[PDB]
Amino acid sequence: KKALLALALHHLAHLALHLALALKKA
Repeated sequence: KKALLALALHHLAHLALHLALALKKA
């Protein structure tokens, strides 16, 4: 898969970022 330069860690926290809103936002 074509990937770019980034932090796989934050990446998770990032997914978590929306996952957060997505979960928190009703």
